[PDB]
Amino acid sequence: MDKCKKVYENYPVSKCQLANQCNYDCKLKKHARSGECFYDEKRNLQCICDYCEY
Repeated sequence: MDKCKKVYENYPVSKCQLANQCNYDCKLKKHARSGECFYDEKRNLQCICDYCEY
């Protein structure tokens, strides 16, 4: 379900504990439109940036 949603590579995932932090870093640093932390198929938390949805 790709191309809109990209993984923030090398993101320190402790920061997913901070409210809105992945969102914030995705917008300001990756110049994406939003971001949220999700678990991947290896059951690891990831910050995922979204360059389409706000």
